[PDB]
Amino acid sequence: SVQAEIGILDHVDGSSEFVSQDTKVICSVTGPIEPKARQELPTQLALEIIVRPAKGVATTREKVLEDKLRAVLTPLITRHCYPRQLCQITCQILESGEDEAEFSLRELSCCINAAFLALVDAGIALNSMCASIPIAIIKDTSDIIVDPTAEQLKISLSVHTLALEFVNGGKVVKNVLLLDSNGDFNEDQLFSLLELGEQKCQELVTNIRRIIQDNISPRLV
Amino acid sequence: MSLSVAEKSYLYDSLASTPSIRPDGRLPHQFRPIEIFTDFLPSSNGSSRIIASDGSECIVSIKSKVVDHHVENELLQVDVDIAGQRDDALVVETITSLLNKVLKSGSGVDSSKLQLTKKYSFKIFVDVLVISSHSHPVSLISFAIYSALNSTYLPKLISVEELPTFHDYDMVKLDINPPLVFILAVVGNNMLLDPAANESEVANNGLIISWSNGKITSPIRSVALNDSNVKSFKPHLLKQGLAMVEKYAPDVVRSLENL
Amino acid sequence: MSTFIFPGDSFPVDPTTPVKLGPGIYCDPNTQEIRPVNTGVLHVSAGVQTAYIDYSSKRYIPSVNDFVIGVIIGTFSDSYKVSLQNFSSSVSLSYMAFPNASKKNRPTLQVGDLVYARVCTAEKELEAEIECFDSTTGRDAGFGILEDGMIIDVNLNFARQLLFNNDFPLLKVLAAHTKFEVAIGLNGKIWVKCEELSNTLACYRTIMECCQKNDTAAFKDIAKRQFKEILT
Amino acid sequence: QFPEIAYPGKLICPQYGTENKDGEDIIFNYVPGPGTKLIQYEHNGRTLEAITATLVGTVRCEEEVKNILVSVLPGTEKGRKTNKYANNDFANNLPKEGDIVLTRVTRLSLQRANVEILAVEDATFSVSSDLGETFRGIIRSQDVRSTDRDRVKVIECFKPGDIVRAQVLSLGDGTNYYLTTARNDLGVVFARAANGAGGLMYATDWQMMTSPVTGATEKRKCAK
Amino acid sequence: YLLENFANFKTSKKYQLADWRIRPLSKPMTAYARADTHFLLNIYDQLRNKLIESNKLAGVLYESRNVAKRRFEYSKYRPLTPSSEVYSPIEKESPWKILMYQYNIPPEREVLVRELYQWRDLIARRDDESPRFVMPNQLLAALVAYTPTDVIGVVSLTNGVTEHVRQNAKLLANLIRDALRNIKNTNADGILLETISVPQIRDVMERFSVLCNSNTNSSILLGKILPREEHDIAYSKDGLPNKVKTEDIRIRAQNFKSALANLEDII
Amino acid sequence: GELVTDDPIWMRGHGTYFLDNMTYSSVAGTVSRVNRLLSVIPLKGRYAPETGDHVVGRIAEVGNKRWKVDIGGKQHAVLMLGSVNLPGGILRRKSESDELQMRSFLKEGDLLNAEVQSLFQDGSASLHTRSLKYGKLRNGMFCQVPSSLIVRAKNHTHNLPGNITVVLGVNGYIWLRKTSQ
Amino acid sequence: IEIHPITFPPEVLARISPELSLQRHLSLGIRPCLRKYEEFRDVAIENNTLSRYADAGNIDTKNNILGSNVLKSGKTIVITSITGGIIEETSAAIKDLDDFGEEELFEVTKEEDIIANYASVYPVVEVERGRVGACTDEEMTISQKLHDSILHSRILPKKALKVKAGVRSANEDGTFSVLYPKMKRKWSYVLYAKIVVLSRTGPVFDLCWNSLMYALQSVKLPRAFIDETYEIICDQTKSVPLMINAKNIAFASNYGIVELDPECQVDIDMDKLNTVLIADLDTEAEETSIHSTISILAAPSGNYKQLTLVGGGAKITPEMIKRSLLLSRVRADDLSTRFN
Amino acid sequence: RLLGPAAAKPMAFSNTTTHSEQELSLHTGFIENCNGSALVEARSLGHQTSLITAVYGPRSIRGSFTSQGTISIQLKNGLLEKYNTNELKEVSSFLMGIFNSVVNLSRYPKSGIDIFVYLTYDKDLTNNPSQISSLIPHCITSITLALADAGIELVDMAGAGEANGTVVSFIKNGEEIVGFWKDDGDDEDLLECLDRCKEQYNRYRDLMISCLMNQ
RNA sequence: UAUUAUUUAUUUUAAAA
Repeated sequence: SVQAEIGILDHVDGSSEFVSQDTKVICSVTGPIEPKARQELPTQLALEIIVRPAKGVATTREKVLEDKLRAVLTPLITRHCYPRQLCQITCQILESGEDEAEFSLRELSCCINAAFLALVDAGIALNSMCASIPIAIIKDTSDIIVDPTAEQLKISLSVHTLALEFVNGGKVVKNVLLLDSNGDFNEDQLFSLLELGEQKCQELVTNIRRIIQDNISPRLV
Repeated sequence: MSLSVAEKSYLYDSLASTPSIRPDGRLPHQFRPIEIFTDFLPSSNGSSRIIASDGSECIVSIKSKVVDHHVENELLQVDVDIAGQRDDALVVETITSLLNKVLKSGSGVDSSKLQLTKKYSFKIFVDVLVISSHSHPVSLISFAIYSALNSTYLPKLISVEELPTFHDYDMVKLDINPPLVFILAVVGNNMLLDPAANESEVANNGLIISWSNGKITSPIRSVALNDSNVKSFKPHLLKQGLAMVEKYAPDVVRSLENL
Repeated sequence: MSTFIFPGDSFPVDPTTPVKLGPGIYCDPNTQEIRPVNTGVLHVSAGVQTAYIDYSSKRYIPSVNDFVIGVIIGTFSDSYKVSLQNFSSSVSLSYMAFPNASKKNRPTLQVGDLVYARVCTAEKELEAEIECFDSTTGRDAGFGILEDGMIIDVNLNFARQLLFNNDFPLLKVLAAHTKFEVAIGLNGKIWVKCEELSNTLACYRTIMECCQKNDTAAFKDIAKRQFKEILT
Repeated sequence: QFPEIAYPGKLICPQYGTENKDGEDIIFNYVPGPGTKLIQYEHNGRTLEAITATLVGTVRCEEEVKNILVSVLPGTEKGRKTNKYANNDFANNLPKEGDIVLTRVTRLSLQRANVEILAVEDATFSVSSDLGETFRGIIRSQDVRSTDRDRVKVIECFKPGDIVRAQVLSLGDGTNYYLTTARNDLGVVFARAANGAGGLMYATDWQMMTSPVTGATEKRKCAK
Repeated sequence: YLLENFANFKTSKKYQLADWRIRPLSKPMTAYARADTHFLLNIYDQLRNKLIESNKLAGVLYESRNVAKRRFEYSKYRPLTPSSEVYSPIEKESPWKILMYQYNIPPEREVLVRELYQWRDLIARRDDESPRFVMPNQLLAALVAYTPTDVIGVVSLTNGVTEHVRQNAKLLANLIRDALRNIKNTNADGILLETISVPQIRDVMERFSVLCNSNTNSSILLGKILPREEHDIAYSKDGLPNKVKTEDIRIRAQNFKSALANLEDII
Repeated sequence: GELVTDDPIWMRGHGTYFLDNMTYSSVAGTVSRVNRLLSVIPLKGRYAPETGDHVVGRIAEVGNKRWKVDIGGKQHAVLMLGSVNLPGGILRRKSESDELQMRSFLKEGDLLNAEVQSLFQDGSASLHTRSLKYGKLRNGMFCQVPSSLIVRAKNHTHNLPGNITVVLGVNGYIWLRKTSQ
Repeated sequence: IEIHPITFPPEVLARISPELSLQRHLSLGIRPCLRKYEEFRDVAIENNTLSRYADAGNIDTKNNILGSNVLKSGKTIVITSITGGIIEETSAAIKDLDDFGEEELFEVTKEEDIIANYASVYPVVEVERGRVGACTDEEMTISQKLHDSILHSRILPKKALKVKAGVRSANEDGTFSVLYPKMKRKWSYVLYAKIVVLSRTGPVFDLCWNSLMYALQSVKLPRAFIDETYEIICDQTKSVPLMINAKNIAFASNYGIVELDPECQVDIDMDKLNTVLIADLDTEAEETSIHSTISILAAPSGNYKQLTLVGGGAKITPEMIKRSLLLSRVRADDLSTRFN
Repeated sequence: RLLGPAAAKPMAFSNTTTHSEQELSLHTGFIENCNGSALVEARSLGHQTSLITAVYGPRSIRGSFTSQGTISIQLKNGLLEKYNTNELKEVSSFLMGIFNSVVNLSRYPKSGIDIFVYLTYDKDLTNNPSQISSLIPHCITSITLALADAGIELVDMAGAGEANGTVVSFIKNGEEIVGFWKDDGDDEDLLECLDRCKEQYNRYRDLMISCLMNQ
């Protein structure tokens, strides 16, 4: 079970807050707004992805976290219907929920889920839906576990971040947005967790669809 | 100010003539009037302020530190700070790298005159503050570090190896031969000494020459004075400029060591 | 027929019947399929059958034939520079877009002035243009400078419900307490003004509180409690 | 008699040269060209106005007591056919007045269309990433068409990302060039539907462009 | 601006270019005329107090005296130097020069716009009319661009001619025809060869010939790793690499360029 | 900060500000009284341009339909395009913009002389070169003196012995050149 | 109806539209790099070329590099050297308290931390692209990826970077003599790497990793000793090679998934889905157009260390995932044995 | 990560633990990013030098109205024998004063030329203990090669040589000097310095044309 | 061509009829 809220921040177009285990990420989206000269795109929408750590300043660790979060949201946004415009997606990691010096998958997974919900609250044209879960395998008993705790990461052989794309009521997996894997694994373990992850993300969007509908429906008429 | 291309060609033809028609009309070996103040920073071991004719001003401060020369390489460090420029600017790092070569410990400055025990010696910190500058100030700064090093007082040493101790009131005078740097501007076939602002803008090339112990010493450079009219020079001009400073440098040292 | 929809879902309209594209649905220039891109309630009207999605949004996108409240941020030789919303792209307001305009006469509008205009050009690849008199119908009543008063920030759905739907009881519950004059802009701006400032202040606090409380039946108790508080 | 290959610094010939041919003495007038410069040299105390090559390639002479256009083209004759100097040729060959270029619309204003020059004539052309070498021009609304120049709509003639074949007019304001498309062979030569989000459209009428697969039509200022 | 703000007088401002010669004035024009000075005294009281608080009263009174000191003078007797204290209906030595740039007129037709601008001015003085009444600049540009030869061409122009042009069609046609026939009426190397001549070229060439009589390691550390050319490989089914030859990619290059430009018909 | 007078019947000038029906000074200088104009003349001050000044200025930049000339005041003076003697009389358009065509004969850094035609509200000077007397300076050398040390006279430029001509600009800019025709 | 297009030479084609020039080449089964679908680039390396221990006989005195590698794949050039330092570690263990109660409480409450027993290198990437300024986003992302992959792949265990501390003596007129083996003070080796990428034509992370894996297999740890205020000193010539387990070493290779369009070489062929797979991406045309790539770190024995799967462009099917993994093995098996 | 642990110290090697001809190799044209490339290598006595030079130009500067071009030379450390950043920029300003007198600047209006020199390897094999003077002649020859490969007009070739810290760059077969650099050294000596550098200049002046005319 | 102009505007005299 995961917790999520929508429309929490005032001075932005769309905000969200995603919680999983102990990882908490607050994300905000503002767009379309006037882009900078070094940002504008002649035909499509420009994105400004910013993730900030819970402790210390933004290091190069969050730079690759931006680049991965960017690769997920870019195909998820209908950029072409916002020419010469800007969208500011800012993720604030409140609690890491994991050892920052060793792992960064539980924060990447939450930033994806927080950014998607914030993009829904903002009103940006999205081509589809998205879900992200962290996956790990334990050393002694090579068992695949979904959404592992912080202690299970320190006893894992490999860690995985699976980001999927859902269409048509959240049942058809259109594509695999991101599958980031690090550790020790072979071809048999990949498709074993990939098949296991496709049904855990499938119930995440089913729960995410319920979360955003419980909030947007009272707003509209 | 800047110069128009009309008056640029007017100065080039008048300076490159066999009778060098200087703007102010001085001789190719005459300098401009200079004002030099000394001994005004009590917190520093030595200090000096120099004011050029074109409003250029430079302030030098000299601090000291007891350091072990067996582990401290350079005993003389120069830290330049030009007003209105960043500390990582090219115009600052070049002069900083050049002034640490004219004042290198063991080269232009003999490390023996600032030594203490067999283990310890003094490290001189020469800090430069250029308030105003119109041309290349490497020659104006060299005059300021000259008058400051010739008025610097370091604490007197009181003397099994133990840490050194110094007297409470009495201090010794720093007697070091401070090198001097001159700027030469070649305009066609004429060699000019101490070029002005507008003079250094039409010059074909420039020359930097050091002077210590009553003779020409390292380092010497041939950096340009303006990227517009950069012209290669005949080696006889290099010899003429290198020999012209030998003829008038003692006149400077005599007029500069009076304090 | 109204149902909640999500991006990427199947569009519940057969491709046989021609359907008009509205705000919310998107026609892929490649696959030519009609798919949603926003999240909200889907609306389909049973001559012409149009379809659109009502999604929650606060960042205004310029669209033609829209009444907006803009702020003048720049005076120039032949046009003003107007901002419809902070951080957004500015729009153009020509000097000839006024009643009784003249090339030899500059309008008496300065920066910081609120104008009630109509969007007459909303090209995606160009700067949007506004005008203080309808170039199609010749209207001019209600357009122009909004002197004094107070402007309020609301979401786009609250502003559209207040201008179009006559059943929205906010205007009615406000008239029961004080006489005022209101100007509603589709860019999320609401300009109110009363005789006394105390009445305008209570109108500001009510519209602010009614925008966040989506319970339409609570608007009567909001204005009742708000106007009763300023009397202290 | 000059060596074919030349290096920057090789003395070619002075500005004056004579020879006796058929009992009629002629004097050659050698003027500097693209790849040379008059350099004074001293060997006995007297100067001379000699021509010195300053490029890496072959020397070529042309004509306009006649004058001789002494120039040095960069590269070898075998390298020019392979076109191994495509990046160097783009920067060294600046777009002069009256040239034809292939640009890309990047910004649409109500009265102009900012473009980015990508090629230029040398049909052969010349085109160069992190190279940092690119030119840009402006196609004003008055230079879009010849029929009814004033009072046009550039939104119906160009779109951001379209490739435009336009002839230059003159250096606009130093920052930008001034181009024109008031010809039947000048205009959009390669565009895509919905600002590149659709299919490859093809020109049909003088102001109509359509894609075969999608079948969607969009108005442009085509060239055919 | 002073009425709508300091006087709170909202007014439509269109009775400026109207014909004020008509009598009696209409009720809107009488109300507009009185409004230009009715509130100007109250505005004067407000602006004066603000100039005292801002210490700008001295500059306004100084500029006001310079406005009252303006002197009207005929254009023929105007000063040659531009001054802000003297006024003339024409303040330029050649007023037709700014018309040739405004309407893009070739400089060869300046003799035409000169004789037409001067003729238009003398006609305006005779009938006490404005130069634009007898011939606007829009029609003046058409006469110099189209150059109507026959008398019919002077009358039939796209914009339409004025009555002065209609009556003087024969005179104007005789002027453009005469000015155009006056346009058709209007429409080295031995300097340096004598200084050096020919026999003295053998000296500068002999100077050349004997002035310029004064004119391989494979690698050390990185010379045999960096200048290496491209080598492309392909893994077979057994996992072994197979280097393709530089002639195989040559076949691919000439096969693409030849098959690229070979498209001249699409169904 | 100090009080100069408490008489409300005065016209405040430079170095002077009004406050509470009383008059105070904003600079440090001598009090001046001319008719009813009360002002304070500060010690050090830049050149204050006025209408009709034979000045010498240097071109800073070529702007939109004007030039920025360095006169030596608080701001750059503006030299409009329709205020100089153009080469071919008018612009030869269309081809290039107005700004690019100006750099062909009047680039940045060029030195010239002109007359202050009028003043802007902020005090900026508006120059003009509408006579043969004003033009582009050459055949000489430039020097600069303080503007206050320029004695007023009928003639701005004078002929000097030795075939030399001086151009005493009232703004402090002087141009010493050989006497021309 | 029927309208013929506009002809363009291949030079201006790649400039006006990289996506068009990409599809046109793929119609002939080729790429703009003049290579087929699954054709890679040959590599040439030179190990210990810049190292202090290049010549076993003439070991350099004033050198610092513990091991280097100069790689070149296609036209990109990668230069990777490995310097090093040493750090003194303090014993902050509860064992030194000599208390059974506190030690038992530590053993019960201590949680397992598998990756805590491994260290990593601190790389510095410098991709020369003719620009000035601070570190590019590319240089920073590559440095972080090399650090995170070296640490997770377990290349450098912490016990493999320990310092067998020595004590050099001052025997009579033998000037000095060093002896080697529990000692009090402890030390650990710290490895620094600097990478300089020249003539970049595409994604160079795979080239930086493969160049670092070669340089790591050629570094020697200089033996350290203390005199008899006494800092540690490394030996002038004697050294021990870094014991890197060849089981965990892996190599990099990037693959892309491109969907073919019918508009680039009549209505039945329009609905003909055929997504192709490209190996070792290069050139600006393939880097920008292809939005669905696969980068894999494959170790011998069919073991994979790292893999990123971005599906932005065409849909990635499990068939192409199996194909990329198998195609990753045939290159890791080559790069690991093509020189040694 | 980067930089690493702050408590770590760099390795220290002790000197008491165990104990005519100047080779040259030239190449050009091998960097696809830039226009002109160069690679010079020299190994004499116990000092080996190998550096790489790239030329990115001419680049049209937006909004610029300069009459002639602007040259930008930047030295950058490599992997061995790291010099201080102040002295590197000092040699850069000295080099820019040289090529501004050689490169045809009037042939590039409103544009600039950026030079990048990478001191990738400066080996030194002295037995037992300014060192930058031995690299200035090798850097001048590398830039002239990459400038010639980039199709940039250079008025005559430019080379230099070292004579005990004295670096002199000649032009026109040694007829005129374009640069002068001298660190440390002795006194009175000058005629032999200009002679030893001039013969070393002619050795580099023709060897650069060798690799430039082949390939 | 300042009653001229700058378009995401560097104009800093738009006032009179």
